[PDB]
Amino acid sequence: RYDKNRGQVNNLAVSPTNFNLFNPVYSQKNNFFTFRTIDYERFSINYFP
Amino acid sequence: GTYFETLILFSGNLNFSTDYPIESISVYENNNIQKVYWVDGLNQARVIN
Repeated sequence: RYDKNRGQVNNLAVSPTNFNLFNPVYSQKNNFFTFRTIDYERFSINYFP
Repeated sequence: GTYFETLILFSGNLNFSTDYPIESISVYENNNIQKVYWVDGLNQARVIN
């Protein structure tokens, strides 16, 4: 939450326009480096003559 | 060394005629994908691994 109307006694003019503005970017996961399981018996080639 | 190790890859009714002999191209992609494309002048083009 990037608005400065936090923890103030006044709280008179607050509204959805002023009170709880939100920046979603901070709720980011470890998406860049992601992995997954590999099947041993599956045949995926690795030879390129 | 002294004999041809023969295998019978198929035995059925692939419509084949003596008036339409076979012409083939065969590629080697890897140890397991070794294809042989062949065509009659009469029937559909076919593939065999």
